[PDB]
Amino acid sequence: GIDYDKLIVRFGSSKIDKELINRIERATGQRPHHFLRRGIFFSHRDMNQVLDAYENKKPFYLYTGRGPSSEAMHVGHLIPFIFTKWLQDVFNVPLVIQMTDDEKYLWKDLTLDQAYGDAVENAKDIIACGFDINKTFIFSDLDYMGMSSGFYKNVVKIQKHVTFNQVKGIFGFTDSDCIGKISFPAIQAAPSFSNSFPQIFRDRTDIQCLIPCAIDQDPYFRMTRDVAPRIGYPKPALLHSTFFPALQGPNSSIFLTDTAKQIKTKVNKHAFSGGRDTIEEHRQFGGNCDVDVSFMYLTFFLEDDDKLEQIRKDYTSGAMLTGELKKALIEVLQPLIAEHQARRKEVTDEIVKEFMTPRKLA
Amino acid sequence: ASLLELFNSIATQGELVRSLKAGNASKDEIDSAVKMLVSLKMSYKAAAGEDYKAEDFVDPWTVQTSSAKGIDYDKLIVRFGSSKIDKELINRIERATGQRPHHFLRRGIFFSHRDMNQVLDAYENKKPFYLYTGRGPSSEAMHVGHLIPFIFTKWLQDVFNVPLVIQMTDDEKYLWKDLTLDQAYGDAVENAKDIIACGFDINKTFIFSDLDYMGMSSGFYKNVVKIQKHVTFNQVKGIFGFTDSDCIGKISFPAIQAAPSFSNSFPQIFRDRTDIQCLIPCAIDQDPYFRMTRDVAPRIGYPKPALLHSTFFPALQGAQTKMSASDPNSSIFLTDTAKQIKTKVNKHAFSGGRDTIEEHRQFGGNCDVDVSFMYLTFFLEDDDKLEQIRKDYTSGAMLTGELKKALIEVLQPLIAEHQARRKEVTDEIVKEFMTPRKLA
Ligand SMILES: Nc1ncnc2c1ncn2[C@@H]1O[C@H](COP(=O)(O)OC(=O)[C@@H](N)Cc2c[nH]c3ccccc23)[C@@H](O)[C@H]1O
Repeated sequence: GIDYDKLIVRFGSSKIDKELINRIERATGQRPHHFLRRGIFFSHRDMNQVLDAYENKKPFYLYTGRGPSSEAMHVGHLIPFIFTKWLQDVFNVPLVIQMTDDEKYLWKDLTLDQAYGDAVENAKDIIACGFDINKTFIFSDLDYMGMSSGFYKNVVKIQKHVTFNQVKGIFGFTDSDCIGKISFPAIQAAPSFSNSFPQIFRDRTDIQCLIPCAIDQDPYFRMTRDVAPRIGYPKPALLHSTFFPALQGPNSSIFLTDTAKQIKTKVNKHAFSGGRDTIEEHRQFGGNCDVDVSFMYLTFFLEDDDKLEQIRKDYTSGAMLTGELKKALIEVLQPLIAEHQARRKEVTDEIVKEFMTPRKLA
Repeated sequence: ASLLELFNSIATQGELVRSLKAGNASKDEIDSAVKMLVSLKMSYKAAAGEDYKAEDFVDPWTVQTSSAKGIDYDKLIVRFGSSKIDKELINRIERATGQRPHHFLRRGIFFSHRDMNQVLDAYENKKPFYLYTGRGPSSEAMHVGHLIPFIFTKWLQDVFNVPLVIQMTDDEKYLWKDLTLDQAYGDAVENAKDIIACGFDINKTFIFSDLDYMGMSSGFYKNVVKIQKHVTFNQVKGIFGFTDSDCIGKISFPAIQAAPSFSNSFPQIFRDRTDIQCLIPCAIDQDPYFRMTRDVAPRIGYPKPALLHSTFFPALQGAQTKMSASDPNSSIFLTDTAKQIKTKVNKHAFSGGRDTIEEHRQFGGNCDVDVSFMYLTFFLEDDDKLEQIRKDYTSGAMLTGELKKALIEVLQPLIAEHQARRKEVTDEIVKEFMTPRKLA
């Protein structure tokens, strides 16, 4: 499939090797998450710096976000949230999650209230991922900007040190775009600096930030990292993941709303197959796990490394047929999604409100 | 002697350093100018005993014309597409306030407007309206020219008895100049004292700094974002002359100056109401921001702000440019002493009189290019006396020195009284003016 080792060279990032993974295990005392064991999160920037601080009792915080969608969230979207939740638990650090409602308002046909409405709704799905309410701040840009003595100030600092020419290349803007889009990159970068959240870190500016993201986003975070020293702040560290495969690449992906029945259908009739044409060729040459979306999905959601390896072998040999594989996946997805919907149902307005209230995170 | 020559050079270099600090010069440029000032003063301390004792272009940053008579304001009205203030509008304001039209209105200083009749309609129908004006902070760089908008705004507040919001654009200063946020905010708080000293009613006036208020308002940023969606980069390149090499902060700044035009940007003052009419007093060089704001308003469901535009108080050197702290010897500062005011008028105010007293007696003076006379039209409140001075100077009966002496007698008390009032502005009063809260 995709040659991720080349993307590392292309972007200039660092490969997450076994020694780093072992160091993470020693620092936390926890077994490394399966995304690390399987190369899902394979690249980074300054992770050793983060561990240097952590090992010396100098904590950091996590930062991630989400563009509020009209309840159009699929299993692929779970990846960074699942990893961020794991990072939060094993390092036991605070986390800030930005809901870019102002971004959606600027890019989509929505009123400011509708954009905000989508953000609060999406927040429920994020809360359903299990983040600890005592250490997690989920904020709406539209709301938080007007109730922070540090966020806007950081936005302006960034705005002063980034030119249109710079963002034009990185984000592909043209002078036909509204000024709101042009300066937005500063708002997405501001959360990377601790003094943007006074209610959490007060006036401290030395608390390193760690951002889990997709490798193809490295160019975007490069802007934030380059501006950091220019404004006297530490650069945020990054952890890069691979690309979540499209079902093939309403039926282009499996949504967190889909029912058990819908999940079955999606996998059996739409999930791309890496097996052979006829059962004759398959029992001989076997199936290819590098392109079979059904198996790739398993590498992300099946936690048992042993069962996953067994399924791989039998699918590559021919002993196991595509239909058998797709059923193994369905047995993994149905409960995964069912449990998410169940937890989402428990998210009360009182809960979402608390998560969204700027407050100290003991 | 040569010792005098040294003294003058230090004064000149000092005036230069002051203008640089007031303009957009970088810290390095300023530092280099200072090193010379310092070096030039060290040489004086030696060669002496003591140390040393002391076509028309109009946009938000520049006012330029080659005409000694200044900007052609009627033409500017056509170019900007605004409306001339006629006798009937003035008479209507008089009937609505029961007050004599301010002399700025009577003499065509505030000569242009946008929707003033909409404002009067609302007022006469018992509907509320609020005033909004602003200032780009700069440590004691405020000159007499700055009094035009502020004196008039205070007059409007008095005769209409309406609330007022004054924006101190410290973020604008931070984006365009070389300074820290604390410095920028500091200048906002200082200039605020100059403003308050104009006499604004503390029960109806809210003065806010962008840097500080943006982070404590449930409505300001939301309006900024709404505005930002309806203005393209191309549009601001055409209106303000921005380029692709400008920082993104400068490019979106226009939305910040537009936001105060909408009442719900101030929830602590007007709650959630979005129908409060807004009137914006300013010199016409600020119109670009609001012509843009007016086109955006209906797209986001708000009323268009009305405007009242004033002409420019000219630079001492002549009406070719406006008075500006950025230009050497161009301004008469609110911090100047009586002696300084006197010296600036006599030594720098461009004269429309003849070269010789003989020629002056024979041909008289030209009030259309004489800076001292122009200044009188702004501050000499007595119309008949203004007219008498005009006739006498024009006939040659009055000499330039007499004309300048009359102006000096007007400017000294004007500024001295301001300083007297600024001296009474305590840190508690400034903090109260800048505290968001309901306005009586
Ligand atoms: N020579 C002159 N003669 C007469 N009036 C003059 C002269 N020079 C300046 N002005 C007027 O003074 C006010 C403040 O000037 P600023 O350049 O600080 O102004 C600025 O830098 C703006 N970004 C601040 C601002 C924000 N919101 C506003 C709303 C209305 C007016 C101004 C603002 C203005 O009314 C300006 O027109």
